[PDB]
Amino acid sequence: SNAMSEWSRIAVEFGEQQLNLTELEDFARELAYEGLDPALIIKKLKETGGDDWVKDTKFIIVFALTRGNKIVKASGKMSNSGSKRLMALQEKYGLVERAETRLSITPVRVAQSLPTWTCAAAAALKEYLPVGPAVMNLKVENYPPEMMCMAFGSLIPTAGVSEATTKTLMEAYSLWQDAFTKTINVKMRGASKTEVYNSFRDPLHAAVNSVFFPNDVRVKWLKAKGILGPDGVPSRAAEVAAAAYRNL
Amino acid sequence: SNAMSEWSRIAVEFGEQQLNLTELEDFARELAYEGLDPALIIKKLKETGGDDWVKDTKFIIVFALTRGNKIVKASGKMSNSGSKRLMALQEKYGLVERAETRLSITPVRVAQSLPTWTCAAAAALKEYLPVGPAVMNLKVENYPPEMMCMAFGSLIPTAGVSEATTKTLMEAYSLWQDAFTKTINVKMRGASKTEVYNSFRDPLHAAVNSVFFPNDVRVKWLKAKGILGPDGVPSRAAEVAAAAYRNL
Amino acid sequence: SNAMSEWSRIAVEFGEQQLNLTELEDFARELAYEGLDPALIIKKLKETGGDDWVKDTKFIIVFALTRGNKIVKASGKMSNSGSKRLMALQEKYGLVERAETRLSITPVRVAQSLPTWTCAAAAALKEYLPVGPAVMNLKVENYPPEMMCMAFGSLIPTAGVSEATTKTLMEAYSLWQDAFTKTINVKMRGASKTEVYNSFRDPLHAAVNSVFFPNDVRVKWLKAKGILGPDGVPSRAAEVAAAAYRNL
Amino acid sequence: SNAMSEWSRIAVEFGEQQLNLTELEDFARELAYEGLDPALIIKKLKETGGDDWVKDTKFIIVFALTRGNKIVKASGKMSNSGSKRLMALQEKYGLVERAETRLSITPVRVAQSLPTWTCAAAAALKEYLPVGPAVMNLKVENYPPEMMCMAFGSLIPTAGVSEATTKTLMEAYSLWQDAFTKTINVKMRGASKTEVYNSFRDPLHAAVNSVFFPNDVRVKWLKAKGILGPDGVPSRAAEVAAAAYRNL
Amino acid sequence: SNAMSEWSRIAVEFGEQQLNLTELEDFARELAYEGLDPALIIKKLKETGGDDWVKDTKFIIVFALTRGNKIVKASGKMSNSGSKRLMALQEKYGLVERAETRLSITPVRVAQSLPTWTCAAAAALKEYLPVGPAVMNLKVENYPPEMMCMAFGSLIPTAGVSEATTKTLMEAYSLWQDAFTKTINVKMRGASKTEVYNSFRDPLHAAVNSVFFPNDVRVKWLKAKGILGPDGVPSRAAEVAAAAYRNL
Amino acid sequence: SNAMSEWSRIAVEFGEQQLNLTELEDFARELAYEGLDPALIIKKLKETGGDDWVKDTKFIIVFALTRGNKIVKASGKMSNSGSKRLMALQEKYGLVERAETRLSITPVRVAQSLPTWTCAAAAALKEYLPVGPAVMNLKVENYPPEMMCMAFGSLIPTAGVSEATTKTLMEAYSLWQDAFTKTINVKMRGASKTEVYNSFRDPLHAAVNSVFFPNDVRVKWLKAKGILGPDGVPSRAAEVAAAAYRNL
Repeated sequence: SNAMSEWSRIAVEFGEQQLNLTELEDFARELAYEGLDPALIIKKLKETGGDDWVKDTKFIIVFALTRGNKIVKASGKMSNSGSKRLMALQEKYGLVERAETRLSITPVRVAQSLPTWTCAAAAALKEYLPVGPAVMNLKVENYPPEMMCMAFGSLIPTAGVSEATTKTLMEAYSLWQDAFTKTINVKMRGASKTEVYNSFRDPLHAAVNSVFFPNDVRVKWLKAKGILGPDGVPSRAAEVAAAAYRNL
Repeated sequence: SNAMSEWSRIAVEFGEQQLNLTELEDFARELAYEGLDPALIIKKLKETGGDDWVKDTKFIIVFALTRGNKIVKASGKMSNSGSKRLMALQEKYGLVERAETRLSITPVRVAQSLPTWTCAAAAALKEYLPVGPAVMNLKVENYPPEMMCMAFGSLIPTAGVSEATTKTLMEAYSLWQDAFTKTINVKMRGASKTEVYNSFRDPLHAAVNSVFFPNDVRVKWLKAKGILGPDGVPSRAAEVAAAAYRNL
Repeated sequence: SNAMSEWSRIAVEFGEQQLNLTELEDFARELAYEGLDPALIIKKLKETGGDDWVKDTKFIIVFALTRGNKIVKASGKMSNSGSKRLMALQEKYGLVERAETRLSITPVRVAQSLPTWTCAAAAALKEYLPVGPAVMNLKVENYPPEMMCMAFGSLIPTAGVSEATTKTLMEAYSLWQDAFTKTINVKMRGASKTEVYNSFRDPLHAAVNSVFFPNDVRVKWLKAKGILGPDGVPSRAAEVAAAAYRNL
Repeated sequence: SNAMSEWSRIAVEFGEQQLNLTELEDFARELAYEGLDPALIIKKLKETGGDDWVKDTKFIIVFALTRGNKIVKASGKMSNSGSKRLMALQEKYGLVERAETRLSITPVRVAQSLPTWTCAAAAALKEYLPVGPAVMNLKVENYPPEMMCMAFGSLIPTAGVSEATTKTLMEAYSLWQDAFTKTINVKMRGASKTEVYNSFRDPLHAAVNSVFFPNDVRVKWLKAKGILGPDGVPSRAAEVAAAAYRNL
Repeated sequence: SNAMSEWSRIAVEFGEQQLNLTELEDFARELAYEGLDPALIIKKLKETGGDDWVKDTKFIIVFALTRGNKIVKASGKMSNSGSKRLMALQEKYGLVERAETRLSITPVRVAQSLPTWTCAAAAALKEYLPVGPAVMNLKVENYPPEMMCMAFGSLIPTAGVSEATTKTLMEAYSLWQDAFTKTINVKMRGASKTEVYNSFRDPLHAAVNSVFFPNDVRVKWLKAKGILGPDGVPSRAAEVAAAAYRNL
Repeated sequence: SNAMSEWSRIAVEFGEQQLNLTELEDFARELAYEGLDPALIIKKLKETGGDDWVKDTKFIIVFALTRGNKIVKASGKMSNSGSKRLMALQEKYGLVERAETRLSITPVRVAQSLPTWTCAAAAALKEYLPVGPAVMNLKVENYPPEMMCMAFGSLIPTAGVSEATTKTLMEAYSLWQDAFTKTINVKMRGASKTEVYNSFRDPLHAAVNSVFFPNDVRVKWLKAKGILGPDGVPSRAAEVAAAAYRNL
């Protein structure tokens, strides 16, 4: 209430405004990290593939699960049948190895757009994953195999479970992400826990906060897989995994 | 009083002059670190924006709070709606990503020019901040959410509170600045506490010493938020935060 | 079961499909790491060499066992007789020093294509190996000399033995691979156990999972060499080696 | 006294000469490190400035005390009034940022040429110094504020005090120099105590050994400031500071 | 005995062949590391030098023993007489500083081609060696001076002594090689024991395995020097040296 | 005595020759490290300088003692009188900053050519030396000031004293050389004791082994300075210094 300049007064009165929380949360969601647009990816696949899109997509996802995004490098070190088919799919769908643009269709983006399929496939193919049971068995007992892939973050619910459940599932999953990031990213070779976490913090939060894949389907699927119990809280293995990550 | 040359005598007599403290403090304030001119920023926004400037500014501040200054990089990884609006605002206001000049309007400069609004918005949007409750909860209990942003330094008062209060508030805030600097600045990756502090010492002191945002408004606002008690000393959470930083 | 968009519904229904495990394992095998095609190598050798191919191949394998892949560098530091013959063989078979392509015939690829011969030859020539009994005797007692070469991975069976046996043999062999990788690869100079393992994980798993060299021949050969006992479990030396690697 | 060659004999007889100590000390003083010529600096200032030189010089010194030598960089981050005046002074006096030549007028050289004024001004402006009471209060209690600047070395006497007093004052001052060197010089980031000392050893000894600023004026000034007691030995704070540096 | 493809069968039958050990050891010797051809060196020296070759060779060997291979660099820092003669010898014999080719005559190659002379000369000139008694006296007592040079490896016998004796002599010698490698090779500056050993493993084994210098002459010479006792086992000093290397 | 080839026999018989020790020591001295030719330096100085050469040389030596070899860099930071005279001397004698050639006259080479004068001058000017009593007083008590310079090595005798005395004097001197090397050579910044020793081992041994400056003059001078006692063994201070270096 002391005398001030007209520019100071503007700053002061600006800050006396009430916050419009609905509007501020809209803005914050529009400006938040987004790693991919799953509806865009699926639309591109289906429109290009027609009646072959489902079978084609499954093959691309197995590649993403087991070899990642590096199409050319990987195709040089794989069976002839696998390489021929992967190269043909790349030409057919315009697959690329890096997400340069919203339009970029990478194998990992395809996997993340269909997360319930991808994570079931990961569990089924757990013996083929670069970071799978062998690695996780050294860290804890009974790491959920559905968590051993880049798509599991999209299946962690925010609605229909407690915030403690959400946090625990994120931590349990971080145990795999931490390991996968370190094995596959050479820039993380000497990084601290906090540094490797920050390399996947934004993509993980974006996957969890996404509205594309409905929370109720996530909860029901996690219950069916036993990752959540019938009461909607994490299984013992999930709690052990989460504890292991917090302790890391 | 021994014989000396005429040049030595000049140096000696120069040093026998009394100091004009009023004049010396004027000089020292004119020459001190200044990071931005808030009146200049607000004038530019209001003159360009007219009756849209307030709503536009709020959106720019949410961006600054949650994504920082990197307009192009961030716009590549966000919703279409957010990116379209941010790009349009950049063209409209001439927003830039680095403070090259007094005239450079960066998103962070906009936030710092309206600090009471920005810090209230930060608390409201604390779950969206890159360095927010999750990080600070690992360090101490109940870190004030209003301190979780680049603008809080401007709200630390020098008049109307004790110097011990000023120092405590600076230390409590440094706990967040230290963390934020380390997460966002890769050059600080292996830096000591003292090195990361020195990266923000001058901007912080300049914010605290600024005459643009009146001290009495700062005190009243900190009391309203509970960061200061009714007696004008820091809350327990502020003291705990400050202790944690001194101990770091 | 809540209302959702048509793109969300597609993702949801995609994930409600049953997995075709036979088809998914086919895909995963086609896309898995493959380091070489042994039938291709042998066909090239035999078609080029005719009735000289066997004797020629044995000489190339001794080179691979004792000097590795670096044809030019090694030929500069060896007897005249050895160098002359190696250079002539290189011209004759189109030998190269790096596996650039499926077609690239490297000395190590030749050795790996004939693994029972190569590993018997390694044991016979153990005093000539760069990483042989002297190195392994410092780590454990009685390291199997047949394991002291790049081809042993192809002789670890997956069928006809328990999975515990397979795992133990892989670990026992890793003790040599770990040492060999460190001595020969300068990029691994400061690498952790996990980092050097990951440098040979994919080639090792590919050798073990290969269908080219029949599992029943592997089991019978390991029994004949005493690496497996008559009951089909690993010898004591193999168990000690495996324990040493786990403990490393 | 054994037979030797005529060249050996010359070397031997050269070394049998008596030393002319007066002449040798003259040579050693002429060849010793010199960082600046204060009479030259003052002459340039006064001849250029005329009746404005005193007020102009005081402003340049406040800049040197608080911002150092980096005229352009600092002027980009300061008030408009400060920047305008500093730039005008640079043009007027030919100020430069690095001492390339005896003629180079840097802000720090100006401060060092008028050391009693500069150190009194430093104490008066101690709350504005980049390395001031906050930093020194963490190291010891009651660090003399007159020592918190680049000019204090010129005020350490060699005549009129004991050599133990001279040494103690140099050590007490080194405590600040050590800290200032580390904060401002990034090349010293990982340097040992001995390495950072050697970065200022020659300039410090040259300041102490300079004949420009008379020893008797130094002693009298240090007594007036309480840095020396009436008996001409260092105050308790000086002894504590010196002990802290020796212990560092 | 299960059905397999014709390419698999070829690999299987290839491995059922008996090994021809005589032939395999011939191949392994032809392909083994060879560092130099001593007969070639001696032939070149004698044919170029005629009746001056012996005296010339002795001078070249003293250079190799005391200064190594760096002819130009060393000649810049030595007496005029030494430099003039060394340069003339270089022109006369085509001496070079690096073994680029079988034909390259380096000073060290000359020394290694005449190893009994070289090692006797090393002992005689032990006070002139860069790595001599001063260095070795810090490691153990009574290090054999004949071992203090690059040629001693050629005098370690494989026939006429036990394999334990051969191994002990190699280890005793490695104590000097380890030290010499570290002092002269700057790339080994931070290398581990194993890394510096691997830098000389192949040259050392090649020297020991060479058939050029007869084993019976080696044994007799080592007995004459007391490095072997009359029973053909290593002296106490050799055992102490070997123990010191194993313990290093 | 077994049958061998004619080239082997030549190598064997070469090694059966008796050593001519007088001739071998001549060769080893001619080929040994030599850092400078003092007679050449003195001849150049005297022939150029005529009757001014003595006074000129003394000035150059004071420069070498206090500032080293860096003529241009040092002249930029010294009194006008000193710089003018040094530059004139450089032109007059063709002084250079690096010993590129036998002919190169560096200030340090001049000092080393007249070592008894230089070391007496060093003691006289000990308060002006970059590495003097202040540094050495931290290491031991009463370090001989005559040892605080680059020329002292030339005054360590090999004849007229015991070898234990020679060794002790070398070690005592190494304590200063070690310190001086570390302060002045930035490449030695993280070097081990052994690495910094090896940087001056050859120059030191060459100075001690030089025949230019007669041993009897050295002994007599060290006795006159008290570095040797009347019995020709090192003073207590020398023994303490030597012990300190061995312990370093």
